[PDB]
Parts: sequence; C-alpha cells; structure tokens
Amino acid sequence: MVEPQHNVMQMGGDFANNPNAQQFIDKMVNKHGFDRQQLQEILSQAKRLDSVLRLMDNQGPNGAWLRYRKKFITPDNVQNGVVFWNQYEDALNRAWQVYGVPPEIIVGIIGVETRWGRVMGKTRILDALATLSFNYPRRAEYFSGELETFLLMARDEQDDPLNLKGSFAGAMGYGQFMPSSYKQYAVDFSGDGHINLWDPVDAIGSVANYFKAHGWVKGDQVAVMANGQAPGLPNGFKTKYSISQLAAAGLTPQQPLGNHQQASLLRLDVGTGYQYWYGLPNFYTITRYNHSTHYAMAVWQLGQAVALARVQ
Ligand SMILES: CC(=O)N[C@@H]1[C@@H](O)[C@H](O)[C@@H](CO)O[C@H]1O
Ligand code: NA
Repeated sequence: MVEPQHNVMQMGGDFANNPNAQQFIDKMVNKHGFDRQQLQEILSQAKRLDSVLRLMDNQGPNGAWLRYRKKFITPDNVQNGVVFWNQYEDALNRAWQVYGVPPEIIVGIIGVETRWGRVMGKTRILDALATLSFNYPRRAEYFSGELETFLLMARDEQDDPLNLKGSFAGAMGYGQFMPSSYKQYAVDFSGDGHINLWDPVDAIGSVANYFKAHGWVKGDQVAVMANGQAPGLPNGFKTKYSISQLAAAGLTPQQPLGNHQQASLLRLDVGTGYQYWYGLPNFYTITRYNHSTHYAMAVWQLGQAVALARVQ
C-alpha cells in the first residue's frame, strides 16, 4: 500500500551527484516538511539547461533608444494593447481605485513582459531555477530561495511543479513575476480564492500591488522631458541631482515639476541627438520591476500609445 522508500537516498538525472541539490533537499525536508523521496523524484526529472547558464552570463548617438523602442511600440502591439485594455477594463479600473496604479502602466508592463499573454515563456520553471541554484555559484543563493518559494507555491496553489513554464530566470505569467514577487506581491484579484500568475485579472492586481508596494504615487508625474542639453553630468535612473543643479547644466522642464526638488538625469539616444528627461520618483518605481531606464520608458510610452489608440 504505502511505500516509504527510506532506502532510496540517491536520485538520478542531471543533478544526481550535485552537492548543492542534496543540501537543498535537506533544507526543504527540515525547514518545510517536504518528503525527501518525493522531492528527489521531482528534482531527478529537472534538467540542467546550458542555455540558462549562458544567458545569465551574457547579462553614439547611434540611435540606441529608437532600436529598443520600436521593439515594443509598433502598430500591431499598440492595437493588441487596446484589445487587452478594453477586455480587462473592469479589472484595470478596480486596480486604479484600490492601488492608485493607472491602466496604462499595468497595460504597458504586461505588454512589454509577455505581449499580453502571447509570449509567456517556454522553459520549465523547475529546470531554470534548479539549474541556477545548483550549477551557478554567482547567484546560487538568490535562485535557491526562488526555487524554495516556487516549490512552496506549487504546493500552496496545488500546482505540479513540472507543468509550470516561463523565462530562463524562472519568471512567470502575464507579468513575469519571480517566485519571490509572487510570495510578497501577488494577490487574488479575481476573487476565486487562488492566486494565478497566468490569470489576466490576478496578474493585473498583482502588478498593481507590486507598484504600490514599491512606492507608486497616484497621479504623480512619471517623467518630464527637458529643454536643453547636459553632457557634463552623469546619467541613468540611479543618478540624483536637484532641480537647481539641472537648471545650472542648461536644462528646463517642458512641464511644471510640481513640488519635486530633485530628479534623476535620464538620457535617450534619439539618433540625431540626445534627449534629456527629468526622472521623477514614479519613473524609478517602474524600474523596481525591471532595473532599466529603457525598460521603464518603454513600459510608460507603450501604455501612453495604447491610451491614445483607445481615444480615437
Ligand atoms: C516583476 C519581478 O518579479 N521583478 C523582479 C524584481 O523583483 C527583482 O528585483 C529583479 C532582480 O534582478 O528581477 C525582476 O525579475
Ligand atoms: Na485569483
């Protein structure tokens, strides 16, 4: 009837003689009450993907921004964004009221991440996370905690750990949430009692709660383009200068900056020249989702493009 299989201490597969996997299995049993044998049967099925290890290692004015921008802001993309927006308008409006996060931001995020559920990932999450946990010393501790949370997530949502697919880093669903983002930020916005990252309505609320959690200020400006040039000052979303300093570099806000006394100096390579922007706090909040100036500007502008295509 019952098969304890205590004597089956050594598993097969790609992580068969892996010290890191054996340590992991011990932590899950001890700390979470997992059954060693059941876990071994799972991890023995996990694959060591060289592509995942190669991709994590892989990570003027020549028109940099334009090449990045046109990867997302195209007629076909803006049109699908309109459809997704109108289809999930109730969830989008409800998220605005509860979280203060606007529709165009959530639409832009889901748009750039998975093109609205069209490109969600083809790699099994266990393979990716197990590969980066047991064969990648550089980020092994970070990905171990992600595999840990993933296993617990698959247990809490009654998911079979092997049926779930996503990115090469183990990101999941419409919003490409990492296992730790699911734990800390995902919410049951659809109200069915479950938190599905692959459910459009849950994805919307979770992306909204993520933003609020990271300080998104309702109605506050995201960024404001500047008149003038400032080649002497360093730039990017991590920079920090006062409005007085920026003004001294020869800049001025194309729109009133409110009460803001500081901003980051963003610079977009528009081919013919450089375009400077006053990066406000809401812009930074976007980068907390994906640490990149280009990402954040692409998310915002994509949402803006879709906002206009609905107006018409
Ligand atoms: C939306 C989401 O899950 N974003 C995560 C973010 O929390 C984390 O700070 C970063 C680590 O580099 O990786 C992103 O994938
Ligand atoms: Na739900």
